[PDB]
Amino acid sequence: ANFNVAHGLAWSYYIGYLRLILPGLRARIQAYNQRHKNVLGGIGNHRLHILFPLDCGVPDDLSVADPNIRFLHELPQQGRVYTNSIYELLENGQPAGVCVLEYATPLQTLFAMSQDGRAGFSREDRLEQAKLFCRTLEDILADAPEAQNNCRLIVYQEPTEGGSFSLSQEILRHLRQEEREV
Amino acid sequence: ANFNVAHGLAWSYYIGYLRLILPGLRARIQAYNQRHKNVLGGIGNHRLHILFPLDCGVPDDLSVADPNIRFLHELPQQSADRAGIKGRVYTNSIYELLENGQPAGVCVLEYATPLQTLFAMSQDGRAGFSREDRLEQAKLFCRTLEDILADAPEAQNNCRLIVYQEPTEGGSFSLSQEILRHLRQEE
Ligand SMILES: Nc1nc2c(ncn2[C@@H]2O[C@@H]3COP(=O)(O)O[C@H]4[C@@H](O)[C@H](n5cnc6c(=O)[nH]c(N)nc65)O[C@@H]4COP(=O)(O)O[C@H]3[C@H]2O)c(=O)[nH]1
Repeated sequence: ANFNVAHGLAWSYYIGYLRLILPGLRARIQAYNQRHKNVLGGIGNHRLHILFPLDCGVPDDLSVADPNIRFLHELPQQGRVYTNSIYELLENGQPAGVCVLEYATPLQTLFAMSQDGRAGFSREDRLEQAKLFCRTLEDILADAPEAQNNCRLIVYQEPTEGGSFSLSQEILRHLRQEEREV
Repeated sequence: ANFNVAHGLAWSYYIGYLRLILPGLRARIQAYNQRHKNVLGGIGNHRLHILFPLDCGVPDDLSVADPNIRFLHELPQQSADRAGIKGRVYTNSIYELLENGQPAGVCVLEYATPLQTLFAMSQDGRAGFSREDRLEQAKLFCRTLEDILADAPEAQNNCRLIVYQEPTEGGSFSLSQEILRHLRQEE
């Protein structure tokens, strides 16, 4: 079995998803702000933030396990449906940020492959595939400049949940980086 | 520009879709029948039928592809929290297959979506990915996925892969007939 999947994962994720949703994301965020203007407040950061745990451990629990990352509200679409997610970030127990946030789902493909009990695909093979996946997507996004102005990758080595690594602080650092550039 | 994507497409389609959708499919079909069999009619075949056109872009819609394929009804949706998305929707449709202007078959039917990904890749103006490349990647995608399913017996028993060529001078191939032949063999 050939386990060189990273190129397929990167082009699939770009062609089948990021290429399709990134052009209209800003307008959907702006619409949401306007719909909820006097009530729910405004999301100022208009980029999709894509979490990329190199260990490929991607949770499906909407981060309820991490009390400093909380699901706020769906970002509605615009019968296969493409919606996104607004999350609140907390710091020292207090609200600290709000952004459109999600995980790179194809990392879960890499995880299952290393966890499925087949022979030639270890945790070590997985990490090299995750890195190649990451690098290929970045190279792709680096030639689709309308997409990379709408999208930021948050790449990190630690477990997304558990231990002393704070994913919330990591995201917040990226939000402040982006705030600086605009 | 490295466009060897087929192996990744197959693993992605298996883990990210087939492994997730097939275990609950029979229960959704049973719910469909419980709600509709006494009026609209029920479905006897409980398997997902997945179409793999090797040498033509996946049509935008199955009735456009063949006038003898008619949309019947959607199954109850499958909703799930997925990688930060609340209630991501996975949906499947039942179609009627017509023969001599009469429904002759009914089943849960869809195209293999990675073949749409390959088609899109071939139409984006990028150099080094011709229709020839697309066709080779489509066959390798199909082969690898069947390779994977051969070690996944429950998944193999819950879906049927309908793999076919299509003539590009046309007229000598009916897609409904091709699906009907498979349905009649399953029984
Ligand atoms: N929030 C959100 N993200 C999305 C949606 N669709 C695609 N993506 C993202 O883009 C990746 C690639 O999509 P793909 O090219 O269609 O490639 C997909 C596709 O070929 C198949 N697949 C996934 N979902 C569906 C589905 O609802 N229906 C069908 N027929 N196939 C699906 O499995 C492949 C891998 O799926 P994933 O592992 O999930 O990985 C997906 C996922 O990360 C969506 O509707 N909502």
